[PDB]
Amino acid sequence: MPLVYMNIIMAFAIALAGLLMYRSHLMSSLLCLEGMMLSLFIMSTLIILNTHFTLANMMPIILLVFAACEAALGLSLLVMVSNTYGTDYVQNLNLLQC
Amino acid sequence: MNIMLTLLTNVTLASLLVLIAFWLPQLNAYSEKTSPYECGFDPMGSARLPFSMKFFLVAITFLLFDLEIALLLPLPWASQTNNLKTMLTMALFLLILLAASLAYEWTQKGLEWAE
Amino acid sequence: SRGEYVVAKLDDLVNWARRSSLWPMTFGLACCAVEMMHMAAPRYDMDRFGVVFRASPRQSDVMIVAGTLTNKMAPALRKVYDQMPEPRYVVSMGSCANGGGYYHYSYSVVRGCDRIVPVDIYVPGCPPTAEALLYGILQLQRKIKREKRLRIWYRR
Amino acid sequence: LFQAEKDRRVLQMLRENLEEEAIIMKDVPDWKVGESVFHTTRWVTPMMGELYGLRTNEEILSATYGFIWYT
Amino acid sequence: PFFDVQKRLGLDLDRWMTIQSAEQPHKIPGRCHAFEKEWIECAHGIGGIRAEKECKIEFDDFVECLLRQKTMKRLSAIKRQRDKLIKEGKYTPPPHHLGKEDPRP
Amino acid sequence: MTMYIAFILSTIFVIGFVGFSSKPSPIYGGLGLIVSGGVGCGIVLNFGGSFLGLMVFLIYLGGMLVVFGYTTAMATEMYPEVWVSNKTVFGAFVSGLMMEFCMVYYALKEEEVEIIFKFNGLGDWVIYDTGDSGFFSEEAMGIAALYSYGTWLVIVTGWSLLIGVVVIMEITRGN
Amino acid sequence: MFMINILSLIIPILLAVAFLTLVERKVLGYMQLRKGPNVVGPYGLLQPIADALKLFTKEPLRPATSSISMFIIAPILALSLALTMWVPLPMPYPLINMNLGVLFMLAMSSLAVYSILWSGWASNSKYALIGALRAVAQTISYEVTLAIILLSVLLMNGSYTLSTLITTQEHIWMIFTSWPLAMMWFISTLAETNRAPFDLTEGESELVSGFNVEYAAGPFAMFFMAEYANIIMMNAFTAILFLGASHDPHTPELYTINFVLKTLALTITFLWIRASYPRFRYDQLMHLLWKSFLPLTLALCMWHISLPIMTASIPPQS
Amino acid sequence: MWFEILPGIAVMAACLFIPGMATAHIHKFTNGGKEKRVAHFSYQWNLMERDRRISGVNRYHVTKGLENID
Amino acid sequence: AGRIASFLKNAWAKEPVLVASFAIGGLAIILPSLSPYTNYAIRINRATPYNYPVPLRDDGNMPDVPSHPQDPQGPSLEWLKNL
Ligand SMILES: CCCCCCCCCCCCCCCCC[C@@H](O)O[C@H](CO[C@H](O)CCCCCCCCCCCCCCC)COP(=O)(O)OCC[N+](C)(C)C
Ligand SMILES: CCCCCCCCCCCCCCCCC[C@@H](O)O[C@H](CO[C@H](O)CCCCCCCCCCCCCCC)COP(=O)(O)OCC[N+](C)(C)C
Ligand SMILES: CCCCCCCCCCCCCCCCC[C@@H](O)O[C@H](CO[C@H](O)CCCCCCCCCCCCCCC)COP(=O)(O)OCC[N+](C)(C)C
Ligand SMILES: CCCCCCCC/C=C\CCCCCCCC(=O)O[C@H](COC(=O)CCCCCCC/C=C/CCCCCCCC)COP(=O)(O)OCCN
Ligand SMILES: C=C(C)[C@H]1Cc2c(ccc3c2O[C@@H]2COc4cc(OC)c(OC)cc4[C@@H]2C3=O)O1
Ligand code: SF4
Repeated sequence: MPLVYMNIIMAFAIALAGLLMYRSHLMSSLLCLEGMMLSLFIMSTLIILNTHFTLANMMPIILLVFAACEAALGLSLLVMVSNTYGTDYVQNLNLLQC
Repeated sequence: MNIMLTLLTNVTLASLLVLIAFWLPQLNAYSEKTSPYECGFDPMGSARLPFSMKFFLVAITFLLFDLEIALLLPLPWASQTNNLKTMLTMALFLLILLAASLAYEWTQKGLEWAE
Repeated sequence: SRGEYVVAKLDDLVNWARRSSLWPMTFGLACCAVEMMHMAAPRYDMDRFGVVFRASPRQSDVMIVAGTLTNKMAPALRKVYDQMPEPRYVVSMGSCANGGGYYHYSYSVVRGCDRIVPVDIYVPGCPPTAEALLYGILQLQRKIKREKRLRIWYRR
Repeated sequence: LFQAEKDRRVLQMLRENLEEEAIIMKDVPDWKVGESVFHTTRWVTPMMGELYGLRTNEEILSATYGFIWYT
Repeated sequence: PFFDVQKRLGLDLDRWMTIQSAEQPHKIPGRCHAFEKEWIECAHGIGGIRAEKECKIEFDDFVECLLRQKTMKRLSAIKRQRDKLIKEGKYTPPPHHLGKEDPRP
Repeated sequence: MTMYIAFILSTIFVIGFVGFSSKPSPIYGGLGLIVSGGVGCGIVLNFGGSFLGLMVFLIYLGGMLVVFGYTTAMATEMYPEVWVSNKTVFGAFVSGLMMEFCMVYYALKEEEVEIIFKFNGLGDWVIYDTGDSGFFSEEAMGIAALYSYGTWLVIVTGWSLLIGVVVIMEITRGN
Repeated sequence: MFMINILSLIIPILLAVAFLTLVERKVLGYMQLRKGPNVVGPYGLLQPIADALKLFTKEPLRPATSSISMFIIAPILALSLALTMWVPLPMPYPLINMNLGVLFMLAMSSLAVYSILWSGWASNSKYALIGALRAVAQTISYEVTLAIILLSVLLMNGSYTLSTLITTQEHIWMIFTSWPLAMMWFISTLAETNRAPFDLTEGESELVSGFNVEYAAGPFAMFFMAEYANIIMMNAFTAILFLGASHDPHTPELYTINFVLKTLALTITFLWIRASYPRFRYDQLMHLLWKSFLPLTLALCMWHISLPIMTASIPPQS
Repeated sequence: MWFEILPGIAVMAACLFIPGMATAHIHKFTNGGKEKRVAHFSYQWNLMERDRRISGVNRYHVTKGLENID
Repeated sequence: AGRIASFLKNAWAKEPVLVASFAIGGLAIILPSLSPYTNYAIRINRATPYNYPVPLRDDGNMPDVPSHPQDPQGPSLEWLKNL
């Protein structure tokens, strides 16, 4: 594997790590979700272009579409949470325990 | 390679203009002069306070509608296929569902800003 | 000397640009502001001299005090004067701004805006006509022509 | 005609690389010169690292990014 | 689990896009069309367990086409020896590997 | 190794990822993701995917505009944080930069195996095709085949987008 | 020699912007029964030079509560992007020849909004924030409709290459084929360039200075130059798109003159519109774009997809 | 004026003329005066590279006619 | 017959944009299925030779296959020039 593939995979790992390690703002985590989607898009596009798989050229576009549905979903939830607390802090989501 | 040179040239020109703007004239900066502007009176609160979005649902909807232009942008190349009957059915199907999405949001009062 | 000739020419060029492009702050207090409007109207057309109004103090070169300055208002006038980048000029227009005028003996009036800010041109009248204000503006242009910042710097 | 000349151009470059490999790796312990990496014996299209591997960076850059960068 | 309704109805919802050797637009071939075709043909119908052992030659060739790891290793071993031979100075690469070639059409 | 353009672009991609993965003020985080989107567009352009790179850049510009608008409303935080404004954010940023440089160095001059496989460098130009033919763009034909081959994909994508409109309208209803 | 071409594109554009300002003042003045600049130089021909020399010798101010990096980066980004949008335009030959030039302009125009957003946010003042949020709403209003209009129009071209548009309109202007699309495209360009009656971000009567209220001297001058270069660029794009000049390969200067005349006509129409109408309300702009332009645009997109197949009029390119 | 607006429009028109004419002249000057070749697809690029190879001087623009067939 | 007319009159009086868009969309949906030229377009898209026509090996019983491009056998594009 060339250095570009490892750079893309490292980008995905950094974003996943960013998602997993929460700070305070919910939106900061939605941004890491978007970054994971972007890294997947670039990785799959590079693999598809390199092997000249013509039909697969439509799959990153599809991959983009469901990226928006996931973002629009998340932002929707971020609205409701904010409407309850006046803040998007994940500390407030502690009504339910394990 | 030519486009990279063009981008570098444009950014360099803009940055040089900023540098001339900041290093040529005589600066006399003092506290009253650098204070925030609100029409002559000091601001009450911070400008970093939450500023409500009344079009928040249109903004979320714009995300989905923006992704549909990505699906419709390859249409010029799709008109060159032999299965024009299948292609035209799919193109119209995508635009009908796009219009139906707008019809649902419109009728259910989704395009009205919150008060 | 060659250096003196160079600074004199640069001085003239900068002075020329500043006088030619004078932007007053969109700011009016009382009766005098109406005559200010008549200076911007077709008959006089201050825009033809390169004189255009701009609301922001950050994009303004000239403040025209056109109206009475009361005590309640003086901090705001001083504040928007201080937020003008330099070089900046103040034209005092009308009796009220010049010295208090009809309300000189009031408990709530500042007796002349030059107590609050430094003034370059005093335009008399109550109100001064649009032509008199235009005369004051062209006098301010003539005064800007006489400045020699570069020559002074070189001599230092 | 273009295919006929392209075949000869690719083959000539591969042969030149083979002739230079015979010289460079004369005294490498057990290097088999011109050995394939595939089990199969059928023709495999070269990778452009096989064609321009022993050449200058100018022609390598032009062969990789020449068409993409031409505007 | 997997309910094979596509096989039952002969519908082909997504099988057109599974492999790169399956009917591309304008007959554009994948980079490894021959290798994947050979590997698929060799392993057809013998089951997963048998295919893994008996079609390992075809699959190894296909993977070599996909990622070209052995090719890069061979090229690196070639250029390292060339660099060593030039650094101490007894190679002198030919003029057609330096830019002094007479190109052919 | 030639011009190191692709490697530089991928490094800037990783640096932008580190920037928004630090979890500073979202306005800043949005900027880092925009930088990453532009640089990933450049990477994809350097491989023949003009349409895909431009589309992803456009999509992420729109999404980040919506995110900026949402940040000014629901993630404002009167003293917003830049990478040097807090020890945690700066520590995460420096950790990301150091880890990327360590991985690059370990994979560059020597050939280490990190998780999956190894790398020697050689530049990404080595793995290209040499294919010489065409009055069309292969990427464009592949994307355009969505309307003739990908009928099922169009059906599921369109249904999902319509349902997404319905779903966002249901979630924010409240009551 | 390509650098010479870059400079020969950049410097004349900046000169045209400087004189566009003089032209706007003179046209608005004569439309308002006055004269406009006619003292500083003959017919005011030296007024833009005085304005530029005045703005680059005045004190630039950095606000105390502002974020400096974004505050300084935003005008640079605005001006550099405004200059970059010109490189794929064929007049009749482009500086950069792109397969997807239309997509390139779409993406860079989308990136240009962040100059206003970051400027308004980094000023850290209330009026600048209100202007930036108005920019958010404005982009949300116009973007989808503008993209779909472009696609519908380019279904007659066969590609996204801008030079092909010259070949497409060899016999007839494309405005005779898609004038309902041309009207909406023109209004969307007015919205996209933040021009009256759609100039919400500056909001002069309403928000004093809007997004750049805290900008002074050179940085403010850069914002102004970017906006006017965008006016010219968008009108040139519209002229190439809908009023296609005939190109003689042996005498390209005829095409250049024709194209420049059409671009000037469209820019003067922009200035004409600014002197005639009141300002929109920004929610009213959103409702205009989403409840009127969007349904008509969707319907016309379906019509322009079906029509070439209906009449066997599909353009050549792959 | 109203015809006093025209001088500014003429200056702007003269400024807007320059980019297109300059690009055309530079294309002619660097391309041998026979127009700049357009390569939207790899076949056109292949033709250009073949031209450069057979030109004997590494310039795609130099054209070899029927005086190379003995 | 009488309800739809009143509805159309009211819609044209209050929302002409929606009436125009619905009419244009309906025409765009319907008309392609009733056109004789829709076949021709397909034929045109089939006549464009993007890739090389690889020759067949003459087995000796292939009458309709041409031996030379100018031979009368094979597909004809005469319908296209007269169109
Ligand atoms: C159109 C776009 C392209 C333009 C092309 C030209 C590019 C122009 C460059 C842009 C900068 C314009 C600035 C012009 C004024 C000079 C400002 C500064 O550079 O000079 C002084 C630099 O001097 C400093 O004091 C440091 C001097 C020495 C210390 C480090 C310099 C080491 C260099 C060694 C010099 C010794 C002789 C060298 C001979 C080659 C700083 O003084 P300062 O007051 O702050 O700034 C305000 C300037 N005022 C006064 C005019 C208003
Ligand atoms: C058995 C199930 C029936 C009841 C349950 C319904 C649930 C399924 C939803 C809809 C089923 C349709 C999917 C069928 C697969 C489509 C592919 C196949 O049918 O052929 C296509 C036929 O497509 C035609 O356009 C007709 C089918 C399109 C139907 C219109 C969309 C309506 C779907 C509505 C339900 C989906 C969810 C709700 C959305 C409103 C194209 O074939 P063709 O192009 O010749 O040749 C391709 C091979 N080439 C490329 C090598 C040449
Ligand atoms: C490559 C170039 C880089 C720098 C570019 C900068 C722009 C070039 C310089 C342009 C200068 C043009 C402005 C000068 C015009 C003067 C107009 C003249 O009429 O002014 C007269 C007086 O002229 C001025 O005193 C001198 C002006 C010029 C001074 C020398 C300029 C030298 C320019 C050198 C450029 C150096 C650039 C340095 C940076 C590289 C008096 O008129 P005024 O009284 O108002 O009229 C009142 C109205 N009335 C008449 C109707 C009543
Ligand atoms: C067959 C193809 C169909 C698809 C093609 C059309 C493409 C896209 C067109 C539709 C896009 C989405 C439309 C969204 C529908 C809006 C619904 C709605 O909300 O309507 C009300 C209004 O009520 C209406 O719907 C308007 C009239 C009803 C619909 C319009 C006419 C329906 C069809 C008319 C044309 C039919 C064909 C023409 C016949 C010609 C005569 C022989 C909105 O008004 P308000 O916002 O509440 O106003 C408040 C301020 N006063
Ligand atoms: C901008 C142009 C072309 C004219 C209009 C104008 C000025 C200068 C100043 C002002 C102004 O209008 C605004 C709004 O209406 C009044 C009415 C006033 O009283 C009638 C009044 O007195 C202070 C002030 C104002 C504003 C004001 O300051 O020049
Ligand atoms: S000086 Fe006279 S006209 Fe002017 S504000 Fe005072 S009272 Fe009114």
